Amino acid sequence: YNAWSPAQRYFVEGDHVVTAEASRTFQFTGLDSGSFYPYVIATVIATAISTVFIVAPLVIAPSRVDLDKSSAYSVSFYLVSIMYLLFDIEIAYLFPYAMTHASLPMYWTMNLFLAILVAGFAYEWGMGALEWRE
Amino acid sequence: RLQTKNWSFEDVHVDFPKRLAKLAAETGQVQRLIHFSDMGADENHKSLRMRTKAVGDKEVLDAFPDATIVRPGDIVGIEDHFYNYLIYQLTLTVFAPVVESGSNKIQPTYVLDVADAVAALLRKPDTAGKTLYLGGPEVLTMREVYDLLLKTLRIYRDDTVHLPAWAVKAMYKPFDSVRRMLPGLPMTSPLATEDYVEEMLRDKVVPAGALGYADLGIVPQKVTDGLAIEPVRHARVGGYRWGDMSAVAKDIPESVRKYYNI
Amino acid sequence: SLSGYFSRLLEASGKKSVGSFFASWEFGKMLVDGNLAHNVLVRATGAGRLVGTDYNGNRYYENEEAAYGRRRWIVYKDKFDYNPTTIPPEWHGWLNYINDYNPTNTQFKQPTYQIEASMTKTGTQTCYNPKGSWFSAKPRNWRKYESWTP
Amino acid sequence: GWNALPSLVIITGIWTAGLFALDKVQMFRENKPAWANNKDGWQKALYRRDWYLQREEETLAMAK
Amino acid sequence: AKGLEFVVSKVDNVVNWARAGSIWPMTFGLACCAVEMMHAGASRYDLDRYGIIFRPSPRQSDAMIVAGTLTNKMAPALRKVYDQMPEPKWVVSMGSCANGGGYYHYSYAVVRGCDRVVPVDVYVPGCPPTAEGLLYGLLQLQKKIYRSKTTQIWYKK
Amino acid sequence: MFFENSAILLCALLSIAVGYTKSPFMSLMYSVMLFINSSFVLMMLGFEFLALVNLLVYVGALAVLFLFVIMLLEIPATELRAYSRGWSTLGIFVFIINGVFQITPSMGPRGIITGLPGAESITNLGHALYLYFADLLILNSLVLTVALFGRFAIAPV
Amino acid sequence: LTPAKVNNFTLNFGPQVLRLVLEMQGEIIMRADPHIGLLHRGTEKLLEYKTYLQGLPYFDRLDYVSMMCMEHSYVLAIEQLLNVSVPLRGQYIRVLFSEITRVLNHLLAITCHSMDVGALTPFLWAFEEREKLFEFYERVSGARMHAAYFRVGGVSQDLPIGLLRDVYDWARQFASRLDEMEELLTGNRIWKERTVDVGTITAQMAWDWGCSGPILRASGIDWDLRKTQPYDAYGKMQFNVPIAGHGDCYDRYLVRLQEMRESLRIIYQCLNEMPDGLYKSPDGKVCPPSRSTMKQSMEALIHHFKLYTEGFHVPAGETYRAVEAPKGEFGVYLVSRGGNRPYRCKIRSPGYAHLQMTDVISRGAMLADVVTIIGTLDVVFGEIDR
Amino acid sequence: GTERRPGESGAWKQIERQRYASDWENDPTFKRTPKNLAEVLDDSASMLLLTDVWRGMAYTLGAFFDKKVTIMYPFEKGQLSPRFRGEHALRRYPTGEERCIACKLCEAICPAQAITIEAEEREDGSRRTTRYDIDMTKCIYCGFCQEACPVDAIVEGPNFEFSTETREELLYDKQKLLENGDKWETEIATNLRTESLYR
Amino acid sequence: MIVASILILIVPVLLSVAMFTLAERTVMASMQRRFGPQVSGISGLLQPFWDGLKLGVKEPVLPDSSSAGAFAASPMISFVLSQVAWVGICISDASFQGLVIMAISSLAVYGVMLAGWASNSKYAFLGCLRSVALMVSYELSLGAALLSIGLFVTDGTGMKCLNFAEMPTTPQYAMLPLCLIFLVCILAETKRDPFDLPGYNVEYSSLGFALFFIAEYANMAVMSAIASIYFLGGFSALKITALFFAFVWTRGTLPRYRYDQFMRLGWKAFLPLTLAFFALHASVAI
Ligand code: SF4
Ligand code: SF4
Ligand code: SF4
Repeated sequence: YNAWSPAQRYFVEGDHVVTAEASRTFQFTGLDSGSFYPYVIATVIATAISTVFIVAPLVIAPSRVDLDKSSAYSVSFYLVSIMYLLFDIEIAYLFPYAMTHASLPMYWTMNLFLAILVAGFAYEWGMGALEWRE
Repeated sequence: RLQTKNWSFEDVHVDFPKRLAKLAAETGQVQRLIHFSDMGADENHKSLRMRTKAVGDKEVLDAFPDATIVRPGDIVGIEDHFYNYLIYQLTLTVFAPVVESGSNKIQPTYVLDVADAVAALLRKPDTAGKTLYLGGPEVLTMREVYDLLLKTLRIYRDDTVHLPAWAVKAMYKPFDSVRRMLPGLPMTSPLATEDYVEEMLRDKVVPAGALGYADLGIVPQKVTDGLAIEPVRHARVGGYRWGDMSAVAKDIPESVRKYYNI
Repeated sequence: SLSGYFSRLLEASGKKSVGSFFASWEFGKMLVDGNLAHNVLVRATGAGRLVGTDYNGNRYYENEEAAYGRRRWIVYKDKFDYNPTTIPPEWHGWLNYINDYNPTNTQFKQPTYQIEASMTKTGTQTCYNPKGSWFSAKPRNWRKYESWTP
Repeated sequence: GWNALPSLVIITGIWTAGLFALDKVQMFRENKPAWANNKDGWQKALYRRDWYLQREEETLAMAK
Repeated sequence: AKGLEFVVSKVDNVVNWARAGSIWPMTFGLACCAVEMMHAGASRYDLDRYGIIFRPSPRQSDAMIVAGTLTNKMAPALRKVYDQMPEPKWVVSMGSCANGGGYYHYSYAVVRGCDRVVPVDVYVPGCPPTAEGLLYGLLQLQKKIYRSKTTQIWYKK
Repeated sequence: MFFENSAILLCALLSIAVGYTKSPFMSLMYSVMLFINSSFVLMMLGFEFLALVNLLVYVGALAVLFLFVIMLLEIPATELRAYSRGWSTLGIFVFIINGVFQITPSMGPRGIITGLPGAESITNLGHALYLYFADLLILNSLVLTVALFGRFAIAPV
Repeated sequence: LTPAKVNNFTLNFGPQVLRLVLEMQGEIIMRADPHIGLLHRGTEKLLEYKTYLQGLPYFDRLDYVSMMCMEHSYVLAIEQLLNVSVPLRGQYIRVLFSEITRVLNHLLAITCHSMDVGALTPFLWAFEEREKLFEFYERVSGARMHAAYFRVGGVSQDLPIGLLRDVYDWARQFASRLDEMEELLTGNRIWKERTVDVGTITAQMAWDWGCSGPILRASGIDWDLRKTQPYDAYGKMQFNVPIAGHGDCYDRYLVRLQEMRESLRIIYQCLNEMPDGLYKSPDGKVCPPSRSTMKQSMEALIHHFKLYTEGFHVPAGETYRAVEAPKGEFGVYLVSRGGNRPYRCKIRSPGYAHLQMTDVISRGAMLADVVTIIGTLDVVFGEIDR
Repeated sequence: GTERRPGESGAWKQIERQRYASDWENDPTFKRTPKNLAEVLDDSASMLLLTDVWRGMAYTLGAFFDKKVTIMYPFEKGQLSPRFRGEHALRRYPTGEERCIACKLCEAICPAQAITIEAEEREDGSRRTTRYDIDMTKCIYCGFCQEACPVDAIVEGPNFEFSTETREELLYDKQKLLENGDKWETEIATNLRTESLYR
Repeated sequence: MIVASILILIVPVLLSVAMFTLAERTVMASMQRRFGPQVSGISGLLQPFWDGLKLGVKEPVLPDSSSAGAFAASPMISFVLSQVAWVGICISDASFQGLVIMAISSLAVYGVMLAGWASNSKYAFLGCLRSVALMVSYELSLGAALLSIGLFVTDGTGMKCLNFAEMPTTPQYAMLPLCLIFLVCILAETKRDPFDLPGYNVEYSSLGFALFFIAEYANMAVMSAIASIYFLGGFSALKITALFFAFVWTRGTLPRYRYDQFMRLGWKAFLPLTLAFFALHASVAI
């Protein structure tokens, strides 16, 4: 990203600053704190590396054609995956509460959330839904 | 099939067979000298490999009177140099060039027929000192072969293009003027050469009155279909669920077609 | 003891100087063969003594303080193509823990027809082949009769 | 285990060299040994104001 | 030109070094000789010391060691797995049952030697061969791999 | 801002591609990519936490169940008229009218808006969730319980 | 009479030498159909073209994990029809080496079962003692596995001097090796949860399913051939019988361990009671004479000539004898016509019977337990497929 | 320990049985119920905090600092005995004459049928072989040939490292067997000087 | 600059993963009274290098009856995820950096699933699902453990975040059961004992197999760094090596569990314990 208004550049006028931002160096301490930017470049580099390692044995290995070489030598999953869905949503709900200096009524409401959660979870427990015989 | 900085067409196709025939005649105990060439070999061809092949055949004949010359056409097989490169050109590539109209006529043949032919040639004495041409029971053009291949691969997108020969040469010109001073590279089709273009401008079938499989009492099996077509079908594994094709509804089981109501 | 360690290293490697050793191609191959390097640097350099030397130049060492099955070990002179086939039989029994007899303490009886030990020739064209093989000097037709010639 | 000990030391040394090199490189890049610190919009505003002020100083540096 | 040839020779040396020292075989627990094979990888002999790892798939398998007798009913499956081996590949024949049939050589259902189905690079004799003998045979396989010169051939092609 | 705008445009491209293809696996892969890129572009709006929430939930939980259901329920039926029966023209024509030219856009009379980065406060978010919309939080708890109980009661046995 | 119709579920468990086809309605096994014969070498027909001494090495490679036990049954079957008494010292040696062989079979079986379960250390650890006992075998017969030591009327050679010293030295620490072996699995919750209550078998089914060896003992069944139908010097030996009552994989594991303990006890008792005397039966017309005797006597030379070419002629008849094999009860049925070759030699293998229990036992189980079933079954296809 | 517990059973029939029937209590092999706070804490320490993995872990860790039995082949070998049966070989007499007299006892006794013998009287009147071949790819190394021979002609030598790159190299003839005997005679004679007290 | 930093992080990761598998082999040998890899180079200090080069020169085989694109990309995707996780470990400043890495680790489940659907192997079809379900189940408990950790992570400004540099430089003595359960969950995440029942890459080959193992051991190292930062009070090479030593120690001493058994264990013993501990920490931290 490059700034497009002097207000975004804190009302600092001139052409030097525009070009400076255009070809700036990435710096967490510069203009891009908490940028997440290296993730994308890491993705590009890893894509390149993995593609190269895929390609290379197709170059430095002899090949022979065989017919037989080209051949290979439940609801419990439903239960687990759907429970994971719901419980991960609940964990996402819980996460902001752990990131704040919550108060006592906030604590009690959080406990109410957890109480409903564990009520459903324990009902599933007591009915044999957590026994993975099937 | 391609020239190299360490080996030229003449070196492989003329001098070595000539010296081999000379040493064979020097041995005195050799009874049969079997040499191989192409059906498209002719001394008046623009293709350098075909011309070298014909010259080497003539040299072998002069050196060894009783050597038997075999000139088969396109030979098909699991690891052949005919269908495999055609697959590498139809697939794994953006577009497939085709020389001119591509209506030139060729007579592809099967390798096991060639092996039984060698056995019969060793069995028959009269074939010594002669030339035998090998070809299939059918005559087809490059366009027809490409269409049947696309049917075999069931590809719904014709990626082949009919182009003038000079355009194809200019496409292959830069990599053919650098063919020398190079130790050779892998994954190079023999098709990207001007000699191939010259091959595609002439018919390559058995000459009228030539000695063929019938002279050996041999019936050439079908190359378009049969057991020789199973290996190329394993590119499409024979076809269970591959591709999007619907025209294949001919061979689909009964109840499935009433399920899809055609 | 560093001086004793280097003395043992010189007397085992067969060279004349540490500079002659570290600069030799045998050391370089020791940088890629871990078993050979282990021989040269660890097992031969420990507590123990030399026993004797065969006509192939290989050296034999024994260490009574070691545990059973690991008391005896040999250094091949051929540093690049070491092979067990070159060990003479009169050392084979003591090496294989079959007998406690070696040339340095046992005087065996040498037959006049005794053939010495050497490297195997397997994988080469000079190796043995049966008399009906194509590599044989004169091919044999094992027909048990004589064909009549006019 | 005397045979695995060389590998044990090598792993630690490899990670040590890599971390030291990354430390030096990122210190050269960011020019303060605290860039990994948590930052809110307030600290972000201060940092961006400071960067634009340095750029403004350079702009006014080439005027005398 | 001489320097390029020297580089080719050194590269061939390195290629042989890598391929010989990291041979991964596949396990065919056929018969008797497998027990010697199992003890060969054990603590006393330590096949793993020589860069040897047994893989569950032919796809990572570098060479095949035949440890046990081969039947006619088993020959198609053995050819199946060998034909699943990728290149470059090798075959090691251990045991007289694998060698030429041996003590079942006149049986009606025994393939007289695994040679009749697949090529073999190393023939290890013994009924059973010693695990030490298997070590020696695999070292000889390494020696055969050492003499290989592929890029030397390719540069002169 | 070429690449940011390209990523923004990629979202609707993937959205159309999701319905375009006939392989269910391809549709799910397209949806996963769309979810990831959507979260990444929303990250340009300054929502670090919400992007991770969306990523976690939809990729790890929902798309996994999608692929599982398809893999347990879908023999390839692509040729089963999925290519031989085609697609309804009225649907694509209506979709063009609705989304290419957008005769009824969200903004309506407005034709230009300014997009500005935000400042996500997990502290303010928590304050709102547990002080201003706590009742809705408990209602969401009840909805989660509804989902769990209904699922476990609709079990196919 | 039967169509295919519903294809639905289809499975293929291993061409690599057991071939298994199973049937699940999901995660739980309902049917399991093993297919065998990939190691069927047709030895029984091959036996007919060999002399009794010629065919002896065939019995080495029937159970290449336990060899001398395989030799012993065939030798006893020959001798009983031959009416030959075995000398005391030979019986002592046979029993002692049989106990060592049983120890080897138990060690390899338990280690392979562990590796299939997932424990790799006991495998490597116990193979060291296995190498020790292989050295013992080589010292006495020159072969690590296929000794061919047992002979009709005794053994090929007497024990070399200094062997019992190392045998006792090995026994002095084999108990410690076993103890350190147990602590890796015995007190583990994971090993039990993998093994407890998996493949439960009853006494009634086991006797219906023809079980033998340790599997029988784990069902509350008091049975040892060495105590009910003793052979050679096993009657003199005093040792205990481990007994379990669940028919569990953990139970079979413990039963095999206690069997190893009892084998060590018998080894000690044999070591401290070794007698001095003849090791071969004094009948030269069946037993080969000494080489020194052969080279200085016409009669022994003639008998060496005849036995080593034609062999002794068993009188016409029939008998079946079995031996308490480490994998169960190993028996051989011998049919005699009167000549120097056995007319018909049928071989009975306990693992073949145990392998028949897979379908009924694997019902209600999981794919993680099929390997458990095979490992606890302790089956060698060499005896299963002959 | 070998005791059992409810929930640690690896099945469903047994687990469903024990959680709905107290049958395991009647079994003495099941660890009995804790009766006080101390026993409850002991059970909790047994289940939680591992305390079962810990012992095997410690024993393996002690094995880490322990010695090894690994040998450095080919620079070290194993232990073997004179009775070892290895490569078949042909022996001579100290004057130099072949011990084998073609009595064909070895071929008769061999159950492997791997021995092919042809022989006739030599020009001096001696009874010597004309063809002596043993198929090592077919030989089972049983040593029964060494047992049958009454002149100590055929012996399985202490050579066991004789693997070849081709199968044809193992088709041993008379000449190669005699070469092997001349090579390994001293070791074989030394072993016989020991084995004579037993053979 | 950023690219160079990425590569400078990459190199020790690959070299050390090679060394990790080598040392795991060798320590397993040491605990098994053997020596392990010792011939292949000085004391066997060259084994993983030749193994990688060998699998590089080995022929890659592609089934003709499936979609080979997914077959290629699945190990590629796993390797990409490993590299991204490492970058987020060392080259990141995100406020929810731990949550970022957790969400990243959630993504690695697909590679096993992609491979499982890709090849036409029935037991791959089953084992991929089994491993997927195991890691998915344990992910909730891992997130709960991070939730518990986040209850005390505060910077100087007073904002609660997940920044690594602001984690206390002291061990958390007050969450030892939480630490133990997190370590066992980490053990489960890497298909290691006692959760090595699921392999999924059976029909794979060559550098694809190499990349699968690279991703596995890289994820193991990532989780090790996470654990060291969270409970051991800092990020250092010594702690990484110690955790790997302990993991090899556990692998070489224990057998594996059954499928439904570790399912029951995770769903009835681990997640509820983490929930109760999270509630207790939230209550006390108020
Ligand atoms: S060669 Fe001998 S020991 Fe090896 S498998 Fe065959 S019969 Fe068994
Ligand atoms: S080797 Fe011995 S037994 Fe065989 S034929 Fe010669 S003398 Fe007779
Ligand atoms: S050792 Fe046995 S198989 Fe070999 S030649 Fe002698 S009798 Fe025949």
